[PDB]
Amino acid sequence: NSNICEVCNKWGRLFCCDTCPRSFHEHCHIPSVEANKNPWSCIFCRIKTIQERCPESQSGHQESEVLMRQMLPEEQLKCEFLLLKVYCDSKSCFFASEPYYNREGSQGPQKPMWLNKVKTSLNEQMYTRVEGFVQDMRLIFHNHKEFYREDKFTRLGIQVQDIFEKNFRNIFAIQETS
Ligand SMILES: [Zn+2]
Ligand SMILES: [Zn+2]
Ligand SMILES: [Zn+2]
Repeated sequence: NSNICEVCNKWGRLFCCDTCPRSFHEHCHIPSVEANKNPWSCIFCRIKTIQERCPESQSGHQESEVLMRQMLPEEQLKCEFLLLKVYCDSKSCFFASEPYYNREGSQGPQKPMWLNKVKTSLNEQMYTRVEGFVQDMRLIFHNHKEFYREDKFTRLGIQVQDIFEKNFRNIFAIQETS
């Protein structure tokens, strides 16, 4: 197994996957690494199993259909994996914790949003459809772009949204287009 967390790339108290060489801090894995379970399989491995059981699940889909799906166990898992892919980028630090807004010439968003809030919402089963999770994720970056205006810091929102969107299209097998 790797000697660093797959998510934050640091050493520490690491839990090792039994079916792949990845390792995780307890609360870096999503869901948080389960208490007992020998053997244990990481979210990467669980996702790969879904695909292997239903190869046709990789055929292209329309985003509108994906958003309307109810959050049954496989969709819950796919949104947890997509959230975890965003935390894997170091630039997620800017979006992780609760923001505050006091900048001359800007007003804060009407509905603030942040990664740890989406993480608790998933853990508490607060989303009934994929659309609810996706809308809160996109809201994080939209709030950032609107608040930072012409400051070059706006680019951090475009960068982390690009990671989200590429991973959304991969995980939910969105039909490729020009
Ligand atoms: Zn970690
Ligand atoms: Zn694994
Ligand atoms: Zn199948």
